[PDB]
Amino acid sequence: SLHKMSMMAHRVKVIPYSTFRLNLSVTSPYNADFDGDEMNLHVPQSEETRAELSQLCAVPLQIVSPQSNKPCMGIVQDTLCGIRKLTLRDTFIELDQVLNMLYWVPDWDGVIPTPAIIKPKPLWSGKQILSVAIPNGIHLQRFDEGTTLLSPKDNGMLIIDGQIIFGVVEKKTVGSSNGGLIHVVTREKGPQVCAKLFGNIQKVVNFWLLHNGFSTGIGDTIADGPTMREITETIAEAKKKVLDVTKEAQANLLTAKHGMTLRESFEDNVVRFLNEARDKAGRLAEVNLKDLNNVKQMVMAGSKGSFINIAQMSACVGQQSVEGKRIAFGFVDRTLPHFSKDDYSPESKGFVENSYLRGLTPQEFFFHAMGGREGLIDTAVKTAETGYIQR
Amino acid sequence: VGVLAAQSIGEPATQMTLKVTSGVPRLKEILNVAKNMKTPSLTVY
Amino acid sequence: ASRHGQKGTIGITYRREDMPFTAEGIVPDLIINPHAIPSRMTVAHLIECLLSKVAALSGNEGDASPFTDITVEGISKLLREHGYQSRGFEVMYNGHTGKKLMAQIFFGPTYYQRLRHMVDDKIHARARGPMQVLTRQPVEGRSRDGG
Amino acid sequence: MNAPDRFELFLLGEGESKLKIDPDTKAPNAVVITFEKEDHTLGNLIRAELLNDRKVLFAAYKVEHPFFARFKLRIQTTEGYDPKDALKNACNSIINKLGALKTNFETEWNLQTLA
Amino acid sequence: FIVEDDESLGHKELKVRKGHIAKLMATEYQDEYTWSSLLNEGLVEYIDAEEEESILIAMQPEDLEPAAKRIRATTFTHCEIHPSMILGVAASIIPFPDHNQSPRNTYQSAMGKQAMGVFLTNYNVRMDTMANILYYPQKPLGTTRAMEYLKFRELPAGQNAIVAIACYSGY
Amino acid sequence: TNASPFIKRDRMRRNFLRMR
Amino acid sequence: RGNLMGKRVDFSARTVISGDPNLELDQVGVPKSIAKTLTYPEVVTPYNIDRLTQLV
Amino acid sequence: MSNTLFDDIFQVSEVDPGRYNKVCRIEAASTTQDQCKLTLDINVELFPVAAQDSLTVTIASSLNATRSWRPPQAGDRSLADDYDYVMYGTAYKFEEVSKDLIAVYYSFGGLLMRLEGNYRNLNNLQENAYLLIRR
Amino acid sequence: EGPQVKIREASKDNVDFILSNVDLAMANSLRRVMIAEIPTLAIDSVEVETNTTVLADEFIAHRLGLIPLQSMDIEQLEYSRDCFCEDHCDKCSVVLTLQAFGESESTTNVYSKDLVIVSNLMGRNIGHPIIQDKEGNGVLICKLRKGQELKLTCVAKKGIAKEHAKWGPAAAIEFEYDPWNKLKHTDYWYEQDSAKEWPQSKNCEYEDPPNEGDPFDYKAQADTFYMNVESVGSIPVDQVVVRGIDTLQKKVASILLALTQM
Amino acid sequence: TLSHLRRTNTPIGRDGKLAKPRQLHNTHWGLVCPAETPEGQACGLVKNL
Amino acid sequence: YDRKVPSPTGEYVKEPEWVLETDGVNLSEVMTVPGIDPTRIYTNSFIDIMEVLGIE
Amino acid sequence: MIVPVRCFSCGKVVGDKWESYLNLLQEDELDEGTALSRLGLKRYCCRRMILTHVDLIEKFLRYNPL
RNA sequence: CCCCACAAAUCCCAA
Ligand SMILES: [Zn+2]
Ligand SMILES: [Zn+2]
Repeated sequence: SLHKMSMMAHRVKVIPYSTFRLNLSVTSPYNADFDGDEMNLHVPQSEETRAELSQLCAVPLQIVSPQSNKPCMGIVQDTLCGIRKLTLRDTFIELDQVLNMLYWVPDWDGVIPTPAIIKPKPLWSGKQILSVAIPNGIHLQRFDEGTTLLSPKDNGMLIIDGQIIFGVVEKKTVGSSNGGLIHVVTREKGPQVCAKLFGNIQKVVNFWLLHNGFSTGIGDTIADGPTMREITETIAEAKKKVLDVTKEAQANLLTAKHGMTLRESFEDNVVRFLNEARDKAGRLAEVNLKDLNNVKQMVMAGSKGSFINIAQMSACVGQQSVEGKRIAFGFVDRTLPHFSKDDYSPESKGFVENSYLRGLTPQEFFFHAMGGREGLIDTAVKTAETGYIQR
Repeated sequence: VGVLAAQSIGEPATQMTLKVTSGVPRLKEILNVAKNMKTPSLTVY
Repeated sequence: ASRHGQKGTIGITYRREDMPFTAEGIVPDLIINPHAIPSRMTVAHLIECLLSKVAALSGNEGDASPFTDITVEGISKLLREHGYQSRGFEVMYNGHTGKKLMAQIFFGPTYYQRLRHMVDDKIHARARGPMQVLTRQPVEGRSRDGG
Repeated sequence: MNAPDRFELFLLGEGESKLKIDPDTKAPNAVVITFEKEDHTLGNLIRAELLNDRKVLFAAYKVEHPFFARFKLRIQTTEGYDPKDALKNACNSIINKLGALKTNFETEWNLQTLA
Repeated sequence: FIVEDDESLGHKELKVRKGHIAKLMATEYQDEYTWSSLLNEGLVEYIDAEEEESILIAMQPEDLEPAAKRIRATTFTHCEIHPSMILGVAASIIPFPDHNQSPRNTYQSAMGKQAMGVFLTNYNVRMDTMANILYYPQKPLGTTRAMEYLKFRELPAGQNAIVAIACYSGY
Repeated sequence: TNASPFIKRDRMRRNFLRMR
Repeated sequence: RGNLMGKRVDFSARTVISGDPNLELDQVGVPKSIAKTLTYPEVVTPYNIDRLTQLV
Repeated sequence: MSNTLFDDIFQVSEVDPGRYNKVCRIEAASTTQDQCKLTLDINVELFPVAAQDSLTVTIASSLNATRSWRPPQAGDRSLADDYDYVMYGTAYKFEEVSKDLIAVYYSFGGLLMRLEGNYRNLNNLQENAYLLIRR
Repeated sequence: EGPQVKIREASKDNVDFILSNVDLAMANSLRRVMIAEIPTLAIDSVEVETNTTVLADEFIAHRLGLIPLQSMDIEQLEYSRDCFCEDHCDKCSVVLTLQAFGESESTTNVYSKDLVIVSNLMGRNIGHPIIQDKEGNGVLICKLRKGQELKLTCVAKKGIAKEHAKWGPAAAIEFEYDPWNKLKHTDYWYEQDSAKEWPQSKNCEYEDPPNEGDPFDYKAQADTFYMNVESVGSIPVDQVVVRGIDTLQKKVASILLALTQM
Repeated sequence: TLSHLRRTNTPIGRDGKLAKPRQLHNTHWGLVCPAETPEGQACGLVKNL
Repeated sequence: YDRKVPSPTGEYVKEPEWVLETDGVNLSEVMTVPGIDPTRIYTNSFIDIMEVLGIE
Repeated sequence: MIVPVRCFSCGKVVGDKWESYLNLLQEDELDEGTALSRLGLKRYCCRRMILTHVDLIEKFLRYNPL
């Protein structure tokens, strides 16, 4: 237990197939995945305990984290990706599906909204039906850097009377955020309707995903030919610049920046150049990346992924680090017995050039191992230390 | 209140990475003085 | 767990009649979350899956060989000439309705191994059991029916 | 283990029929039907073929949880027309269609008798 | 491998040739060269951890010996017999350890020891406190050349399955 | 462009046996 | 520390957990074995007499 | 009970895909009116639209807290339906530009359209309306 | 008349045919009924009188519970649970016995044909273990050498596939419709080209090409389904298809009569 | 079992330091496996030939 | 560095300035050297501020 | 151990063919590919097993118990 | 009953 959360009350619906069972939404506050976790239970005995446990430690009145004044709750990976998929202008849906998913919402008004379109067939926007799960009397405006009230890029979000008007649902809008929808509904209506909202959204989005389906694979990572060739030449020109700086240094004329030592300036410059190479290559790989890609959808949709992840998988990794100072000369005058002595070329001193897609080279593999070991040990010590401080 | 504040300040104790000293050692130093400096720098305007 | 640290547990079990099924009628043995791929950033797992598929097709057993010249492109070419989608994506059907799945799914064989932690060994509950002699508190240990 | 068991798959319930009736109070002539010891294999077919009819207004079915082989089905239609009559006519249509399919199949296969 | 700088054939060459390896294969398939028999006539030499500070190593037997897939001096003295041999026992099982993040390889190396399968063959006779034996072990379709020497293929760990990467909406 | 995706032990055994 | 501010307790259990999107927040899935073992006291009232009698 | 609020003929300038495979933004200028400007989102996959084309628009408040939408009623539906693009939605903002030119913003599920022109400063609406487009 | 059917080809084990004038729900329900609840017979309970082999006992029991059995006349008898009897009378059970002796000096195999019927067969073709190969040897059970003995008594009872895979007669099914994606139910992921990056279905040649730019026929409806059914061998395939249709219609009739009763 | 024979161990302390041999070293090349290590309170201490 | 400064027209604008960063700590003197702001000085080591400026 | 029966994924009976599969690779010196193809395993689910099976009873039985 | 081993569990991230 770390903070006020991880301690919540719960109602019980008893289930076969011996194990525990809980909602995906509450995953984050407990900080518990399903990789084989173990979880405790306590049963009150008297009446006073039950009452005060119901009135203080129940989840519905625990939505907003007092420690950071933003809701610690929030929908999560699967439904998040799915709702991003559904909330796109370019989607539609037919009677057969909408009837079922309307019946899926428990408190559905029993009234079907009119189709947004009629010409050959009644259809509905994902926004249209999703508005049903939203309780009435809610309003929200975002206007994030686009949103000309006729948003071409469709960024931002606007809701009127619990009905979507425009925008694409996003973790930045529906996830744990300062101006999040869950925050608004909790503060506005009542700190239990939000629970029903969670249930409805999760249920309907899961149902739609079931019949839609979504996946990924290797072909997601592989990039265009000429683009990765451009990546290669960018790496090459970065190497050329590094070599030029090294040549200038070796002739004893240099900037000799104020304060720090000549070697320090050299290291700073080379590190800067390598990082420039890495992030420029990642930017190029991303801007290449097709918009029908799954992993790109996933990363821009929120829950899982990063610019760094796709960059490392596709184009380049960047030099491994050991407390900032790049890998030092273990042996005399070299970092590895496969190199000539006294070399400062990025490959010689441990710059990972290749990308995961092609696969590393023995040396680069070793350097990656070094970095991983560093991270492992540092965390394995800080855990006990910071636990002592916390206590 | 006090327990709530302690827990709030103790939550980010884990999610941290580890040149000007910072991080967990700096937190320990400032919270645990320990009249040592390790970075005696001061700004002048 | 896989051979790449991608550990996990079973959530529920379906049967064939409603498990998603492919054109050839193959049905998967188990399905994992696609979201587990990028964050952990384990790529070699997917190469293993693809190579295993092509090896099973050809019957010739595959190769890993950490530092060699084998690349994805040859795998894709060989798999394609065997008569499947080059990157391993596959048309997929929904068992409940039989309707086409809107997307496609990467899908092939992969090696797993069973771990040591069966739930039955780790379930444990107690209500008014034995007390400890020295301190009158509940005793320790699941085996000794502790608290 | 003392849980509801595997016999809920098809072994019918004890002391109760294969179905129960309950009228919704939210829409006129709306009736929800609870089915148990089955799943999609019947509900999908029933809902689709019922929706084929145009005299009916709204039909939908869902399964509450994969653990329990039970599912619910909701129907309402235009005034006067009783939903139960609609569904029984739907079952009649189904049985006739499948019977025609069967008979056609045996006719074909006997025709396709090798040599 | 020991590499003679001199070469009548030209530039530089590691001393061993094709005849020796042919004799090795012949010896093996007989079911009389041993590794020792390779040692005596000066073809491979042991190197302690101290010497490397006075030796230059060639990763590949062809990396620079003479004059898209991936990215690829003239004074070598020894060439690595094979790079994939820098691993240990458990990591050898990991297919393509190059193509994934290192901490993930460490996670797998630690975890694999917690897998069932077979541990001997006499177990029907050999009493013990704890024992796990699964029904139908399968040698994984993917594999590296190493674990053949680990007898792993003889005594597999798990069995492969037909996985699918999808979010089938529930669990 | 196979680049040796597969290896066989018994086939190599028999091939070198007939080679001997 | 091992006895006064922290001690063993009773009426507790621990197992492995799994997700479910068909169960809302405030609920939690519990295996019936625990329900057999874990218990809770009630006091007989003119209100719960029938239910408690049936339960016994 | 059902009357047109505004009718006109428009000429489309050009079509924009907007990296969407099925929907495309559209815009047109009025023929009879020299100031009424139009923009709109159209499902091109459902209905072909070409540049330099004449379009006809209709407001059609209703059709001659509404209850559940009736199934298409394969019997008689004698409605204002002698068009093709019949569809429904809601207005959400009004804007007065140039002190004379009123602007109305209509939302369609996720689709949008913006209308201009200043003579019906009162005829146009309220929140919801229909839309009728022929050929 | 309605849902016409056209046969493609057939063999001892598999059948291919076309299905027309059907809705998707009906076809999927057919698939599920063949794959799920076609009644058959399998070994269920085993009596290990004496084991000596290196192989475990319950291991052998599980292996036995998987050999298919002749089940043409399965409808004749009734379920054990629905039978008024106790302990598996002949009207709802069949008894099998196995006798394996480690006599020779080489390893001796045990094949499905070794076990023999014991109880009354009452004149219905039931319980014969299928021998697919030309060599008359069923699937191998276990092996013995010179010192091992197996005395096994098995009881086979009704069962159905959906509760456990033992009673699964189908074990193989296929499903196709719109090979040309003219319904556009799904698109195709593709890095460079949709066409080249995908192969062509063997069912393509039957339906026409998509007419190369015809406007999207929104009101078109799915039909013309492609079926492949292959049975394990416990029972002829046309039999499994007709039995599936019969059990589905029996289910529908049951729900209708329950409605009437209510 | 094989991964338990070729095993090593050194005494350093109970809790542990964070700048001493836990982290891998260049000299370790080709002698000790750079990935086959336990994690937690012993990471970088036990190592494998 | 730059500092957000009240604009003479009544707004804010990021404006450059020059600052001095050191590698040692002392206050009883640097407060006195001419040409230096005697107010906006600041040090990481708060204890010295307490010893000089005061507990507040 | 004994080759599995009734392939996991599909369900087609496997094991009856196993001994046939062995001699196909002994006196016919074919490859496993053509061996299975003639053996008649279109789907690879029925085929993965035959590829990856590891006999152990061969090692077990050649003890001399009693 | 203690002492020692031996394993899980905290497997990030934000845009
Ligand atoms: Zn009986
Ligand atoms: Zn199979």
